[PDB]
Amino acid sequence: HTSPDVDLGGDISGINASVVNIQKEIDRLNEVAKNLNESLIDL
Amino acid sequence: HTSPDVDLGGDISGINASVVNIQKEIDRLNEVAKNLNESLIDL
Amino acid sequence: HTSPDVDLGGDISGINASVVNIQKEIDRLNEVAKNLNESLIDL
Amino acid sequence: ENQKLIANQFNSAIGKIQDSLSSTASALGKLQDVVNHNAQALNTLVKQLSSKFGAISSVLNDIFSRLDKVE
Amino acid sequence: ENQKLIANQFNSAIGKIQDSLSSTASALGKLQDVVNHNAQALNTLVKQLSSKFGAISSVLNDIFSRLDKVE
Amino acid sequence: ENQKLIANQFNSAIGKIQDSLSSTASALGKLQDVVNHNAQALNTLVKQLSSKFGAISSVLNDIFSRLDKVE
Repeated sequence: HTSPDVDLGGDISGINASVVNIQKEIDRLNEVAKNLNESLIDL
Repeated sequence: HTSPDVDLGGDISGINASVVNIQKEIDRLNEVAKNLNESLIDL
Repeated sequence: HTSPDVDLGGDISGINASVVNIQKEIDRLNEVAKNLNESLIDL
Repeated sequence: ENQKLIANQFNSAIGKIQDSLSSTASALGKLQDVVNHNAQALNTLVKQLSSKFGAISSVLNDIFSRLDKVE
Repeated sequence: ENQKLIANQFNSAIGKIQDSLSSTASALGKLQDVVNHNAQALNTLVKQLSSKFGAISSVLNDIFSRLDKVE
Repeated sequence: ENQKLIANQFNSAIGKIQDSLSSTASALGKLQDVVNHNAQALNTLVKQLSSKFGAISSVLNDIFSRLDKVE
């Protein structure tokens, strides 16, 4: 009989890489760095 | 003579990816964000 | 005619990974963590 | 009165810095989860690539063996 | 006078903490850009690797077919 | 007395914020080291994969050449 199909090995499609979305936190940090000027004391 | 073994190339096993463990620092940041309530002034 | 050259597929050389350089910001954070001792109140 | 001003603005500043530290904590947590995910993924890729390439090696070896058998 | 000292040093501390929060924001932004770049790159690698390996599969298949034709 | 309270609690807050900034610095440093490691690793993978795939290309080419020689 002829040779079967070669199973080259694992199915590398299962691999995947997430993507981090911390723009909320970075925007909050910049908003706080700008709002701390509303907390400076001026006697 | 028969053909030798094919050396497909580099040994990709040397590659490796570290894993970051900053749970100590994240837990410290949350502990400080909770402990700053022990520093609010109440005249 | 003889068989042509096999085009194994995509040109994986286009892939590339950037390198983050935030040593300026880390050094600034440590400099501020050291300079906040020049802001402690001593009545 | 000036003491009340100092106290109120210091309380406001500490509240804003609490929000900033909570935001930095959440951001570092998400970055940790994502970098660890990507690291595990790259390690899986490395291992399973090693496997697939070993398989390819064996296959090409048997190929060359059959060829030598013919020639 | 002591109130002026408290006010001045509190203003200095808030200025330094503003600088620190801006630095942390810039650092997290660069880390986000870089981790997202590397994630997209690893995903591209995964996909295009799948493609190249499928191609290799077809090629070896035709190889074995030609071999069977010979033998 | 109220000034002593403001001063003591401000010193405590600045100490805690110093600890938080040191923790954020250490965390960003570890994240930088790890992301740079993973980036260098992915780049090494890309390069050495290019090499191995070129080798596979040459091998399959010689395979097909031998086949044509037979047929």
